[PDB]
Amino acid sequence: RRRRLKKVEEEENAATLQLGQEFQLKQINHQGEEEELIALNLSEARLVIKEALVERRRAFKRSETREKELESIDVLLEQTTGGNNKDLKNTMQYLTNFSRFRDQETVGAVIQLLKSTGLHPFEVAQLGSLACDTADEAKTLIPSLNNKISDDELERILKELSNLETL
Amino acid sequence: IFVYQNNITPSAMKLVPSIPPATIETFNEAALVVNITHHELVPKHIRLSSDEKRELLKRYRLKESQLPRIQRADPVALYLGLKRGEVVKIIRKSETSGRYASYRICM
Amino acid sequence: RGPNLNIVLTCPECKVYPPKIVERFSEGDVVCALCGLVLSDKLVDRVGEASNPLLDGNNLSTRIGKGETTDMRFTKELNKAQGKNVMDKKDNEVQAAFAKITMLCDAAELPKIVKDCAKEAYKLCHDEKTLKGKSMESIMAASI
Amino acid sequence: LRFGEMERDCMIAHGAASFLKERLMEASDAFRVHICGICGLMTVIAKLNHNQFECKGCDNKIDIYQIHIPYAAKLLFQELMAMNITPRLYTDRSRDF
Amino acid sequence: MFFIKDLSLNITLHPSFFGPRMKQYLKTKLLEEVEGSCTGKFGYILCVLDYDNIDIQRGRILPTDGSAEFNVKYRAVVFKPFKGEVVDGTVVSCSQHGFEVQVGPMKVFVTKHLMPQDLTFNAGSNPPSYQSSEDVITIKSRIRVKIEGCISQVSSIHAIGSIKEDYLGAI
Amino acid sequence: VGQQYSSAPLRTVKEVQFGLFSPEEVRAISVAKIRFPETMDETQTRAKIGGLNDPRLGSIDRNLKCQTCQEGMNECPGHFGHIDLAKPVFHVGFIAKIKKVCECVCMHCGKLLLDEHNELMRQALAIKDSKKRFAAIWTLCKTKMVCETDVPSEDDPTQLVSRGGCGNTQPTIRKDGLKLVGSWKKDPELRVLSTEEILNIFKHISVKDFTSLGFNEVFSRPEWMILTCLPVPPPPVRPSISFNESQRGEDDLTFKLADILKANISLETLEHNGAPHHAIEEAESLLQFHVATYMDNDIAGQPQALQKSGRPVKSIRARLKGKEGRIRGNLMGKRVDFSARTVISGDPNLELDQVGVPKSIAKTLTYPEVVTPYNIDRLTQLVRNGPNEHPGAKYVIRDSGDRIDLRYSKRAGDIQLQYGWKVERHIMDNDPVLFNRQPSLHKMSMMAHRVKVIPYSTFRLNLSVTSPYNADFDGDEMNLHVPQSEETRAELSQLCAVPLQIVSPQSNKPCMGIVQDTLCGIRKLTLRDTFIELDQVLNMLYWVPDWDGVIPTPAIIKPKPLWSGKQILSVAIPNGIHLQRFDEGTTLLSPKDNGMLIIDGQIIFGVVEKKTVGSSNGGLIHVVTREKGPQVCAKLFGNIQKVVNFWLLHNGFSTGIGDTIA
Amino acid sequence: NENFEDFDVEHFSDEETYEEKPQFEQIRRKTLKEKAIPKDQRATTPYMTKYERARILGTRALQISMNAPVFVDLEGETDPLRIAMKELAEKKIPLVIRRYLPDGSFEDWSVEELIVDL
Amino acid sequence: RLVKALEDIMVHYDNTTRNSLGNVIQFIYGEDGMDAAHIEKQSLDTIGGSDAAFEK
Amino acid sequence: NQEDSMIMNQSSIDRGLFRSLFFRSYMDQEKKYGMSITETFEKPQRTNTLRMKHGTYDKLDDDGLIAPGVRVSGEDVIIGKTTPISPDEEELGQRTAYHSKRDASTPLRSTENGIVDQVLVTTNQDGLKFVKVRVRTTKIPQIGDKFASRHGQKGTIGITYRREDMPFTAEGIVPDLIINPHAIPSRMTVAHLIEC
Amino acid sequence: AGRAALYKEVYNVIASDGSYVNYRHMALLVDVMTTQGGLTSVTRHGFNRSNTGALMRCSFEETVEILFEAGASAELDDCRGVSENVILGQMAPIGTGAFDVMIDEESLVKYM
Amino acid sequence: QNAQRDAVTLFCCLLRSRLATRRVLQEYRLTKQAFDWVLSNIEAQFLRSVVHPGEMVGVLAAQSIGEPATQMKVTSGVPRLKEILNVAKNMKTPSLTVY
Ligand SMILES: [Mg+2]
Ligand SMILES: [Zn+2]
Ligand SMILES: [Zn+2]
Ligand SMILES: [Zn+2]
Ligand SMILES: [Zn+2]
Repeated sequence: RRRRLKKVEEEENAATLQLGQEFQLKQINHQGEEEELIALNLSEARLVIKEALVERRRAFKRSETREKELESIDVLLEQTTGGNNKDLKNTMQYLTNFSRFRDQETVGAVIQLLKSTGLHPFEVAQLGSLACDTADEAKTLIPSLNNKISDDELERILKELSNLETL
Repeated sequence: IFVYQNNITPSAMKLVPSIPPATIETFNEAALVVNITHHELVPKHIRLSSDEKRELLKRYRLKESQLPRIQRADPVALYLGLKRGEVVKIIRKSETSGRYASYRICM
Repeated sequence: RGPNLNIVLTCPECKVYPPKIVERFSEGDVVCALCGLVLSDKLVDRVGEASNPLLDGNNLSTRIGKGETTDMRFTKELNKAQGKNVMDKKDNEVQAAFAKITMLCDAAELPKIVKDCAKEAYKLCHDEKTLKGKSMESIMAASI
Repeated sequence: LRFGEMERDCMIAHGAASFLKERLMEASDAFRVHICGICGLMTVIAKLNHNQFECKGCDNKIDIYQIHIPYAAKLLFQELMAMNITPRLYTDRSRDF
Repeated sequence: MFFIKDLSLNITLHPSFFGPRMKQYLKTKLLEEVEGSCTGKFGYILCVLDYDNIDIQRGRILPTDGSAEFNVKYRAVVFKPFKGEVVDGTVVSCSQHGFEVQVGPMKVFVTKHLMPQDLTFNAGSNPPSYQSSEDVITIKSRIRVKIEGCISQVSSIHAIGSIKEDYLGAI
Repeated sequence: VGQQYSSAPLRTVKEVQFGLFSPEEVRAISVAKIRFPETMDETQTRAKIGGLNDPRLGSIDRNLKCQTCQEGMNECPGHFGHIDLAKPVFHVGFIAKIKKVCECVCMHCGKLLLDEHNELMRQALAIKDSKKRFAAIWTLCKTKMVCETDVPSEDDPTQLVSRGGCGNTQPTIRKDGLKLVGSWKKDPELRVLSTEEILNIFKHISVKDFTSLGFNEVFSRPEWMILTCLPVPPPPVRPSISFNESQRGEDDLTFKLADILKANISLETLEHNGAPHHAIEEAESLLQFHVATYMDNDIAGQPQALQKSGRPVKSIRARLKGKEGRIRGNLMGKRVDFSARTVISGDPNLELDQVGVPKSIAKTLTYPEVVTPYNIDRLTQLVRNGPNEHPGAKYVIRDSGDRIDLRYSKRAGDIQLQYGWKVERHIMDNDPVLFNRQPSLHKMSMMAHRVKVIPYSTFRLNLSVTSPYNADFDGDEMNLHVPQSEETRAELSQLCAVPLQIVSPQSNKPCMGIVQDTLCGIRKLTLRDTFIELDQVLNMLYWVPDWDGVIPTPAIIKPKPLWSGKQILSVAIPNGIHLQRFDEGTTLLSPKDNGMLIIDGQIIFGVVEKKTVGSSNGGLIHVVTREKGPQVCAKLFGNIQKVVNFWLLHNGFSTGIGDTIA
Repeated sequence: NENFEDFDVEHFSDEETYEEKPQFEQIRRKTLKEKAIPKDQRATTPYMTKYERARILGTRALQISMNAPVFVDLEGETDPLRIAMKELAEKKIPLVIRRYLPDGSFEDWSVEELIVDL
Repeated sequence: RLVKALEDIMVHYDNTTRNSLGNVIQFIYGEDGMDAAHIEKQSLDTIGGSDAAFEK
Repeated sequence: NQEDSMIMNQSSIDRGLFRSLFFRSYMDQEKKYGMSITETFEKPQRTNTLRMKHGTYDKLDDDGLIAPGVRVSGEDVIIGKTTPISPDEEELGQRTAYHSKRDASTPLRSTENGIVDQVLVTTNQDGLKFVKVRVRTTKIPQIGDKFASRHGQKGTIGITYRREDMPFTAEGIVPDLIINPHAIPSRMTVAHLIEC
Repeated sequence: AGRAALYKEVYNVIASDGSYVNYRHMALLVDVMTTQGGLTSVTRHGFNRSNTGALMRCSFEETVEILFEAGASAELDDCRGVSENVILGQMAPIGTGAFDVMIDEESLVKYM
Repeated sequence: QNAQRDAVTLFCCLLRSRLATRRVLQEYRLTKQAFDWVLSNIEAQFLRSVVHPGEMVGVLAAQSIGEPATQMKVTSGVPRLKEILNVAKNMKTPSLTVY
């Protein structure tokens, strides 16, 4: 098998694509086959959480303006979640305080312009997460973008993204 | 099979291992006067095929090392000319079952 | 000052300080005498050698002797190696002084309390600035 | 009372296994000790009030298990560690049966 | 940041919940100690996907307790921080040691050694905060922090952040 | 109080991997460094920092916490230390093994003398297991006295190929006490081989070289045998005993570690401040001797370490080997709780599977029965009864693990029992307990009985089971063990019970039987001469508990209503049991009245003796336990012993001097 | 101490005598799904063994002891062991047994289908 | 000594008599798959008697 | 009386058959460890003594030694000894400046009882005070006590019968002790019969 | 034939004084003595040399030497023996512990 | 299946010897329900007589052999058992039986 012991390895670094011994590009499903690592930006994860919550609402039932959506997700969280639910409420408040994309159409647009870059899920998730407008700012924010992607390509990706947001 | 009279010199002994698959077996006349299989204590031995050995290892869900062993110097092993890695099936008389079947791999 | 490293046997239900604590040695528990709640179970009530660190201090040394199968030259070499040790020279000389005091009191057939008191007096009265010039016999007689 | 060798062997002969376990764990010394996942040693610093485990030599705080062993076995393992012999305890198999 | 992962949990179901509808009890007990729970292996597990079918194996009766040890395999969204990752956030508390910025489920501490020297602390103003010659850092204010390092325990993850890098701070 | 909760997963040990320690791992896992041989501080009241009893390594006092893990006595496992030795030393239990490696690899360049260019090396590499392969390599390379830098080619011995190696001649290495010396070949120069040279040679050994020697490249390298960083066991390994709660006598390991620190300090001072090579060799020999006697005092040809009192130092090997070691004296056989031991006396009015437990032993021994809705009232009454009067209870364990002693608790009022709490009640009747007689040579002497509480000071048990126990009441003692859980009590009652073990797997005959005078009386009950009158027949029928209630019709109707003994004994035998046996000269008519015939649960003819109810195959016991079951055979044991004991009570039996004279 | 001539053998003390005489695969691999043998080629005995019976009564008695929902109609029985025996007698116990083979593979068996003959 | 030598041997669920390593000692327990507790001494009527007795 | 047991007449036991006195002596000394590290015979009290045993201390005197004739019971102290320790500590919770002494008493055995017969104060070769306390009790023959013949016919008491249950001759002589017949011929002990 | 002669000799010793033992125990003993192709003695240098784990080899005799020879060779103990689980206190794979029990769901919902 | 028939052939021989046609119809004289009950009982007893797996037959065998050694020309008994278990190149009374 494997002679497991604390060998020599580099420390965990997000700039050198060393996300740990488990956070690899190829992950193993419960079915046993390999898949690409599923990494999300802020807006995409906010959606995935929101349809997760309404899917739990649909499962339990069978057996726009920021403030009204906030009170809707608050009543959804208070009726759906049980004890120790302050953390999910606080992180979903973080997501809706820093979300840039509202509907699933713009999220799909972001993922289809970002899937053609041929990059790791880490950098496309960060580029969907960071509200960047300068190529040098994107270079100094994500160190892995150095010697990986062109500056004008970053410029058109960021300007298309900056076109994409509403509210 | 080479059957000598008194002894074998070491200088001829060291060349007994020869080109495979040809094998050289040496037996003494005095050590082969009486057939040991005709004794009552020695039971019936049957050398098995590779398919039979694989079926034995699969049906009893064993490994090569999980079988009982017989050394490659036993007089019955030299009587059957056994080599390493083959399993002999042994049929013996049982006082609680009449007949009993065991298996031994030559090591 | 420093770490506390202290465990107090306080009952968490009575909240009375100091609590009445009963050590049930036969049943091996520590219980509160008010409510009967146990506090510490599996209590510990031979294998080493006795050494009181007041008669000779915190000296921890063992000698080398003949075993079942023993070469004499190895024993002589180990004894000579133990002889040329410079850290315990003060310990070696105070042990020699204790041996001379107990031999000299033992040839006087005095009780063991005399020897113990003389040894502790010699230990607590050693390495003193005011007592350095007197001969060792006077020190031993005064301690005795 | 001396639940000695031969008593244990007769308990083996009866096939009573949980009786043997509770004569060897609950009736004498059921010691809970934490071990590392990387190294098999029980040298794990466990602040259970702070709920923090830290294993020196592996620098991991996330791969610590807890096991129940007799204190005699724990003392045997620790004195073996003093003997420059390492009885590494792993919670998972490594080779097929 | 946010990931979608496949995790496995060993749940010790008590024999008291061995009813005919024990699957619902097992699911509720699973979501009681998963939502908002922090794990150093996988980060802060926030929410669980795929509720209609969760792979629940055959539960193991413990050899001395009688409780059933189930190996429940689920899919969940997690927030595992990494050192070298830049995140936005809002400051929730401040002190002369520095400020706590909330990113997702995590309180990242930016210490007084990790901002440029223009920022100075003051407690006379309400609230006690940090001010500089160009910007101020108060409670419930947007900021951007770079994670210099994170420490992961068995049940707690704490990260250290900085704003000394250029093009950081308030947006 | 139990043990506090932990968030670590609870797993079982599935594999145990042995090996050796690297010095780096010892220096990494250690929490402190030992610098002083002393243990106490200068005030003789606190643990010395950096000494042998540093609080970071652990604690051995109930009021003291550990400095590292911040926990008490029951939780702290103790933490190890490290000593950085000035010079490397050999491990005493590996020296000959090191000598074997000294006959395997080169002493100059640290390489194997013979590589794969030899047929004998290639066939030695074909050996699968480590021990036989290493033994073959050592026995075949011990005659090689040269490094063999240039060898003939394997395919043909016509050209010479230069393999690895320096070509220097290998000196003959022999052991002298605790050191190794080497004599070079005279074309002899004998010199002492230093330990650091052996360490450098072992470091020069490549991975494949000790892989062929069988050493694992991850867990046990040969270079880790050379001790240069000594581990320090925690104070729980080496506790300080108290003689009258005022003395601070330390363990023998503390003495040996203090001597090791003294030798290391002396060696360091001699190295730093300069010394002749005689002094350096003597100091390193003293350090090696101290390490060896710390690891093993019993060395052949070597003096042992002695204590102040004149006894030898109880080393690690002495504490591990022998009878009273850790393995044979604390792991295979250990003292247990919830047990009792006392002398024994027979009680023929008990059942076969029943043992008579004294009332004080019943009050002392405890069994935790949890509170259920099915036994709320019984457990509440047992709690309210208190630990003074049997039946009663001694402890109440709440669901958080806290335990209330019921004495020193009556003044605070009664405790309402909730579901899930435990009550450590006294052992009542029909409580299965395992019962033991040492030596316990076979499994028929570890047997599960049922408690019957009796008001005297002896274990009382049925007379039939004295044959598997190998017990007679001439002062013999037996032991009792109480199960502590429902699973354990249930498997003890369903596996080790008395009726389940009537037939012995030793010789497929019943190990139990009607023996001793109950065997004698059953001969005098079922003779031809014996007839029993009405006033005795009625009591002999009433003594059977499973008597069917109908009076058997007398074998003598008139002139006087008399029952025969065979007819009365046949009531104890259940129906449907048929046995046939013939002795010599035995027919369907029986003048000697030997043999035995049992038809439809009735004795037809034949006296009952050792051949019928004794511990023999083909008897009544074996037939009943193989045709009807174990419980019916145990009830048969009870019924026959009751009937025969009552009849011999009202009939009498003796022996005398006149019985032995012709 | 004591001085008795009543000879009491020291037990587990054979080391005296020890010191007297010291001188003289193919079908299953890794953790795949071939370990779980399906029901149609189970090669084990369909009769529940006495050890299996003992642990089933022990485990059911412990569950009933820790307040498990009892699947049978009691006649006032209070002891957990007798209730477990009643549950197994009329086959209302919902536990299964993994008969382990030496190679690591296993066969599952419901105690409802296991024939209880002893 | 005998108990320590025969310590780890047990009949597995395939009715083979194996030790801790899984090594086969007997391919079926007692060469018949039979517990010792259910053994009785029985007479074989065919092996005894004469040929005429067998025919009768 | 099976397996070498003996049936004993309970009335004979009540009249003193094999009833016996049991004397156990306890020795207790002092010794001087130095200047002030010593130990002393005095009655300990709850106010200023550490690690008190749970047994009753009222049986002692002013000098800490129990008067002879006083009944003692299970694990009750008969010799009271105390020794000074370091004051102002922090252990077990119940530690204060009052607890300047700790208990060094020697209690009675947890099962043994009886009557104190003789308490003896003297000095050894060292001149230090030491005491010897003799506890005297009765050992009534009950079930389990091993009785022997003069021919190796040992055995415990099986049971005790009173006179009205235990058999009797025509002269009214109820035996003192009933032994099993089967113990005689297996051992071939004829001298028991001839001695009788 | 060596195993047969061994069984006959042990039977002669057992039934020399008339004591009788069932066949299967004798067969198990002689099969263990002849399971390695040679007459493996029941001594310290007999059955204790087979690689069955360090803890059962050190439980009988020479604990320290066996632990040395295991630590040098880095022997991996499979922990399937009796004495390994006895030392570790976990349930041995014997008797009631020779299997594992799970809880069912199809029958559990089938009952009610 | 071959090993199973090999295991049960002696008991099948006993069953054929006892439950022959002549002995049943002449000596045993059963009826049809009686014979069916006999077949069912023999099958049930043989099924309950199989060794229960998980039984530690090794230590049981060791106890069953070590116990009769306690109870006790050529040497026999304890010294001969010592010479058997500790196999030795020499023995007390080496003997040969020539037919
Ligand atoms: Mg006796
Ligand atoms: Zn309290
Ligand atoms: Zn580790
Ligand atoms: Zn600690
Ligand atoms: Zn060389």
